[PDB]
Amino acid sequence: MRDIVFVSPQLYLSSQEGWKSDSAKSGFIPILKNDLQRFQDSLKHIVDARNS
Amino acid sequence: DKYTALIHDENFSTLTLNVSRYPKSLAYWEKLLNYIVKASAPICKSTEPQLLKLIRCTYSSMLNEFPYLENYYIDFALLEYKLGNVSMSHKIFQRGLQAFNQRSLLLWTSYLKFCNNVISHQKQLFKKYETAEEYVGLHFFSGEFWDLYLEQISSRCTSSKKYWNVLRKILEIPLHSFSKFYALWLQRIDDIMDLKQLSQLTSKDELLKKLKIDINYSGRKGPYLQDAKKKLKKITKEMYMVVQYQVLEIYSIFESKIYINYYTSPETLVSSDEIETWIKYLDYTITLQTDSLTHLNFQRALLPLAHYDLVWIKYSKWLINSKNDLLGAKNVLLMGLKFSLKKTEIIKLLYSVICKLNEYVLLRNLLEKIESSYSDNVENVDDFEIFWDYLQFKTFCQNSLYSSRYSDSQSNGLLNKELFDKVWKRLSCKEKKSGQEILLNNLVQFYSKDTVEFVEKNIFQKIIEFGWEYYLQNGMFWNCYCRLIYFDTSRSYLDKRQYIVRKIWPQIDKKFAQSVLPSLTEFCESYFPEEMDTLEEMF
Amino acid sequence: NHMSQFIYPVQQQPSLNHFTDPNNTTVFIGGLSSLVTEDELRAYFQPFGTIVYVKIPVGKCCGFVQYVDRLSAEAAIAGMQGFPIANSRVRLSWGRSAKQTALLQQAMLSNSLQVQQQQPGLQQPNYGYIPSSTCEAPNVSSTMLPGCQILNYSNGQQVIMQGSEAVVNSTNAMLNRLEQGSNGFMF
Amino acid sequence: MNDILTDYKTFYLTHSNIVTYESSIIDSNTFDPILYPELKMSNPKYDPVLNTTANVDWHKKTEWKEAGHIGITTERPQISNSIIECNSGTLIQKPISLPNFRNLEKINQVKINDLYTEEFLKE
Amino acid sequence: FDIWKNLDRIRSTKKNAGQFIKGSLLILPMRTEDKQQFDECMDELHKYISKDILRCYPQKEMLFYIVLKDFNILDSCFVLSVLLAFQKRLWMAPSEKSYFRVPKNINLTGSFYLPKNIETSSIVEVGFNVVPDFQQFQVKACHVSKFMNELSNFFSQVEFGKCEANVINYFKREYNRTYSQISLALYELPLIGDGLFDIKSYISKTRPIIETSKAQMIKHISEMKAYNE
Amino acid sequence: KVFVDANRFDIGDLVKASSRSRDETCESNPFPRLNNPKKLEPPKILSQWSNTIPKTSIFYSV
Repeated sequence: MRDIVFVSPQLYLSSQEGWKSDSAKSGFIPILKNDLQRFQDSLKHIVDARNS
Repeated sequence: DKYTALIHDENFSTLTLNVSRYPKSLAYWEKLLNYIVKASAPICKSTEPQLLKLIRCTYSSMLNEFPYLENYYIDFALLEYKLGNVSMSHKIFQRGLQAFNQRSLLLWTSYLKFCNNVISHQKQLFKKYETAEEYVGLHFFSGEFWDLYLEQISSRCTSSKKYWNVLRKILEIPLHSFSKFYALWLQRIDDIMDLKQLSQLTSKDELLKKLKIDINYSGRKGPYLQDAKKKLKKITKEMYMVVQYQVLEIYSIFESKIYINYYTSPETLVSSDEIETWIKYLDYTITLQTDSLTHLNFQRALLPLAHYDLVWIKYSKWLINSKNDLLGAKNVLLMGLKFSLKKTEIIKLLYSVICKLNEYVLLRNLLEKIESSYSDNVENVDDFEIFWDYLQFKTFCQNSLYSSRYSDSQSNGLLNKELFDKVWKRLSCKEKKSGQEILLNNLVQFYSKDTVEFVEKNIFQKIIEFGWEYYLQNGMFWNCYCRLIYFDTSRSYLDKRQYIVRKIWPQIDKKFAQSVLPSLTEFCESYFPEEMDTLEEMF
Repeated sequence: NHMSQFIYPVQQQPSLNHFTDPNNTTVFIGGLSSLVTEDELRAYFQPFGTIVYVKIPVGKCCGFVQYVDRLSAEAAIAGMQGFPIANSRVRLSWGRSAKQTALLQQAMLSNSLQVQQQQPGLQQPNYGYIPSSTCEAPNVSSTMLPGCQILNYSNGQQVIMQGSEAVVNSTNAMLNRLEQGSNGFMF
Repeated sequence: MNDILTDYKTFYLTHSNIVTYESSIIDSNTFDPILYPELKMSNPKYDPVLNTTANVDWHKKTEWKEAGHIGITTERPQISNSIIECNSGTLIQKPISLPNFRNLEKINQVKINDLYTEEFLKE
Repeated sequence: FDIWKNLDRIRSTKKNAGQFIKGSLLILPMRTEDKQQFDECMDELHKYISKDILRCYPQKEMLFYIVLKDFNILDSCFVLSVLLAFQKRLWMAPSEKSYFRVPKNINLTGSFYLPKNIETSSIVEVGFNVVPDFQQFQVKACHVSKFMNELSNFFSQVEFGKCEANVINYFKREYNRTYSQISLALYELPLIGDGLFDIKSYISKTRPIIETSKAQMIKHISEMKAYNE
Repeated sequence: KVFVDANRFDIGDLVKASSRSRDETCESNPFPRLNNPKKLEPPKILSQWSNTIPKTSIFYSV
């Protein structure tokens, strides 16, 4: 699509591959392309708990 | 255009980003959808494909988080209906019915209503109702389902032998509204006006045997048919005595109390009594031994408390011991592992079902999928039970996969570099990991020459040498260190009484001997009465 | 067109005895060995739920037990019917508490009225409590989510169960009981 | 009884291997040291009994009689040859046989062995 | 307990077991940790079944789909007894390594799938199945002699057909998806507390009512204490 | 969105020509049982055969 991207937090907080895909995949949530950084910033603390 | 004007709007960016931050909350999924429909308010074939494809992936991604939302499968078909592709409307009832495992009432009711209008083929449209009733026909509130099916026989079919055939079934089922179906039977029986029309009720033989009325009775029929009705109406009334007992039981005991029959969410909480009746209403339904009616009444009771595990356990327990189908019980927990939020009581049981079934390659793969969840640090978990259920089942495989490295064919159990390092890393936490001594008490269990010398040196000596404070003040530790030595089959009584009393007893500190003594006395008071004085003088 | 097709069914009450009270919890245990303490009897009926125990009368060969959930009681009746305690088959059924017994035994000699009083209601709906569940031993700031057991009953104080700390304290007392039980201290 | 079965499970999973296990399920009886203790946990008189005559003797047991209400051994009426298991697609072949009842007289007869009164209040 | 004597035994006493069933399709999913171990065994097993009747479809992300179609009853008795004995060998007798002679005191178990559209003891159909358009069955036979007899009495009764051309490609899209969901379910496990719930709004909504539901239990004990004493 | 039927998709445009709106979410009324809900109305019965009913209930209702 244009100006939209499909992301799922369950594959990202567990740090797995394919946590974003631009095609309409199943179980993913459509967020704006510009807001992928504002997506990643919010989950940083939980990724710090997963890391450490 | 209308699409791009919605992306550059502020409220879209905040409502989306909220959902990706807090997935399972639902009330943000609901606002993301309730807003995005109103922003495309004229939703006809007109509106642009970028706006429709986006409103299709909201729904289809939202039902992939909450598969038990009956209304949003209906509401997503009707949007695909109005937009005008009934191919894609069927496909998403099929995906809705399969979500509930074919046995939900609202879907099959609000599928068939729709399905009347678009099937336009006789034999196949009744095949939808035949397939429907074997799943959701005995549902206690199914009254309104049959009223559709009887509406579609009368309306459509010519013969009027199916209408009597179907209605003979509904008379034997304990529905909520059964009296609306006896009223329809009694409006027919009265309107029967010839003796040939009693053949459509029941066979020519069973009339003459069970009631003694004959259709070939040629004579003056008027009073004879007026007798036949009175004789035939009676055994309806005896059936109305049978069913009414079964209904008024189930209503007065169970169904009266259950105030909530729908899903809501993972944040909804059910009352305590409501759980209490669902647990009893399920045991009652097992007693009846009606398998269609049992599967349905678990599924019917599942969706209000689908998150607890309390019903996922029983529904697997029913299937495992009563119906004797263990492979089928494995599938329930796997389907239950997803919805429940405890996930621990299931996963303990679910390991055990796989073990009995002899599918070990699955379970070894499953243990890899739970260590990979924490990133190879199950050892470091806060909730002990996930670790301890992991560990004892992880142990059982590595006894089997690797051959033993000790004497007397003892499977080198908890003592292996792979597992013991996970345990030693667990012991090192000391104060925070919170499942210490229970892990420690199972290290005692070896009872042989080689393994006692191992666990002495590799844990019970190194715990003294590093000299952590927490473990030496807890008398449960010293008690376990004594019981490791005493039950060894290698030692005689002399050295076993020496090695403990001469070396182990003095290694404790005199300050710790306040709080250690109670648990350490209990070992002494039971196994060593002879040397109970030499304990007391030391402290 | 005066009368109607259908009415809601009206029905008579069954007079409220101890056997037909739907709130009742207390299980009567008849035909004991009378070679059995209360603390050994408590070890038969602990696992079925939480107990608010009432008594075992002296030398009568028949005591009685009382849970807090009704569901827990019916799991105990169907659990241990014709189950031998110290070589004597045990017959058990519904029966009243100690105070209501005295109100019966004053009436049975004087055959006056015998008017029962039902157990008090819990006043529904309590969202925390899951029925037929035990806090196995005694800071908690839980998530209060539906999967976990939020509230519970202590052996009479309403405690908040910690899901992690429950299984470690139940398995704590499990291994403690095997070493005391083997050497005759607990029974 | 829980205390052995919880502990023996942990002990069997720890010290035994699959080859030890696989030879111990002879399968005349459905008994398995992993799965049996979880099933036999709070149930004392649990018996793994597979039989076809358990289907034949049903409807005359105390579980069936004291079904929704425990203690009270009522005699529930029922239709002998119930049609409700069969599907409407398969009934249309031959006409349906009339309903044979049983136990139809005892709709109101509810019996209770008041075991509390006659053995405690009466001695 | 040797296969070729047991297969000749089922050739004689099965009453015409040579003919193949029209529109027949049997899918056995399995997973093996050792690829090099299995790959020789299937290669040994591809020696007799002729590549049209049986096919091995690997799904890589080990898991193999063993599809079996257009088969003779006597052919289907052969392949399952080879495969199910191989799957259990890795744990029991790893030193044996003789593909067709089954080691003694090994009870065969496993599960095979069939199309839902089939017209109908050791082999049993299941209740509550996962893959939508299919129906799986469970084997639990003790001996290898008895396993042939139940299987050759199963396929006499069942008679089925009209399966679509690429049904196998529908099974992979389902059977991968139903374990794609469980792997994602275990990854949710450590992060239930605020990884994805919004607990702060949730705590603000339940704390008022659990404070009352606590007060209805402490009120209840005293109200229960008055009853007993 | 399904039972109000002024505001479905299939029928919804037709009924507006000839309140309980579509905006409703699960924020309002979080816990249904808060003295709000009504018990389920009991199953109806035939007048003619109103005296086939068992006379007494099994348990004592309030």
